[PDB]
Amino acid sequence: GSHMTPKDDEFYQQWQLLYPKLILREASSVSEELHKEVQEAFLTLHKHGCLFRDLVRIQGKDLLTPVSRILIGNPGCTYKYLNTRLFTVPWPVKGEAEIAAACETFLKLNDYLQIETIQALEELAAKEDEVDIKSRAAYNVTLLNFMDPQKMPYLKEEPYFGMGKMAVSWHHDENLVDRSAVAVYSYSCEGRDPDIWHVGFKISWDIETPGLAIPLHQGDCYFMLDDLNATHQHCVLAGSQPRFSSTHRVAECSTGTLDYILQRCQLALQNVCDDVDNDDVSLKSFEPAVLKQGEEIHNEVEFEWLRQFWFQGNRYRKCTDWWCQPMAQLEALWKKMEGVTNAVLHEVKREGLPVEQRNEILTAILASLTARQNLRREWHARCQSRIARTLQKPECRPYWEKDDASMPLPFDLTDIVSELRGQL
Ligand SMILES: Cc1n[nH]c(C)c1-c1cc(Cl)c(Nc2ccccc2C(=O)NO)c(Cl)c1
Ligand SMILES: O=C(O)CNC(=O)C(=O)O
Repeated sequence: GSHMTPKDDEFYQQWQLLYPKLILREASSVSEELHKEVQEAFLTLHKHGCLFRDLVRIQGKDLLTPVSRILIGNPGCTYKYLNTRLFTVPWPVKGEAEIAAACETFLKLNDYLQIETIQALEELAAKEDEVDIKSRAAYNVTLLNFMDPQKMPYLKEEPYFGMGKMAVSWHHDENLVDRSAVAVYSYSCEGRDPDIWHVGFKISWDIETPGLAIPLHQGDCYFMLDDLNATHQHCVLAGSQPRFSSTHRVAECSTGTLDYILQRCQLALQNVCDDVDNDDVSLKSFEPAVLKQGEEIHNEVEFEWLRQFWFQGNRYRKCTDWWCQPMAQLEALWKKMEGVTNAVLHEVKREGLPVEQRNEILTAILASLTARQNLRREWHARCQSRIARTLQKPECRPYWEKDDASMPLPFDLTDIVSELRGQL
């Protein structure tokens, strides 16, 4: 197993024949105006401490990420990677001061890279509607990254091609719009040179075709066009210096915007008599499908939104308070839904209800309350791991003790979920 750099004579033809949807636009092709601003914006965001390592999860194991990142993008948009939902620090489009300046820079960078990507995708088609090109370049977020490699005690070796040290292992960028492009601005402060940063590429499934290691110098950009991200894997090979990147994506956010999740809560609350907001929650229907939907939405807001947000110790507050009202509002909507689950439970215990209507209700809601119990343990335990204790550390929220009648239901549902089974 081997790899090719610009030192190898075969590099230039292997690029053209086995990695042609990869494009490089070097520092020289980007205006000096933009370089200074974009690099000052990285240094700005680093100074204020806006970039954090994430307490991610992979195959059961709780792991801290080598690199430090922040997500910037459209207001209300999220990007999920490695079971962790990141929330946009918003950039200004259609309606704390140094930080708003940096976000606007990365919007300016976003606009530039978009025109470069559309252009590059035109040229790819000429070789091989025009709305498809537009939507596959319509970047809604950028994930900024940072790693000082001298503050890692030992870096993993690249295992298939001898590319040396890896900052990020071989992967695909998850959760992107199908065939969408990715644009990356890179900024560093025998085989491949160990002191220089490279992006590595290989074909999926394949360690026989030699991989490419693309040297990245101060302000070089690369572009993964079309189905590249799916057919190929990439890695980041570490240099000796620290290095930033801004990686612009079209995040598949069909169930990942503030608007989308508010609307889902609005949908669950259609089954609640809504004259007044108090603890007397009563429901319009107990038709199985309506109750199932309500309980599924309760989980969605709790686990995809509330617990994902508060697991990040309010690292967002530091740079922006955009998500503060939204998340208070989502919690209150979730709290009402606790009221709903309580009201459904009340109804199944009613002397008066035919067992036949009771059993049809349980089959509607049990998978949802099952899944609420398991994920509550997973999230609670994940907030309590020895690694998490070491610290703005991860808050388990919402959480409440049994001796607390502000909440209609208990956090531990084992009593409750177990009782509903023995019947059915
Ligand atoms: C998936 C996906 N979608 N979008 C993105 C940004 C990713 C993504 C992000 C990261 Cl940060 C990592 N890396 C690691 C993560 C945890 C621990 C170690 C490493 C590492 O690789 N050290 O060896 C990989 Cl592999 C993928
Ligand atoms: O070059 C980069 O830093 C971008 N690549 C990645 O997979 C990443 O976002 O970590």
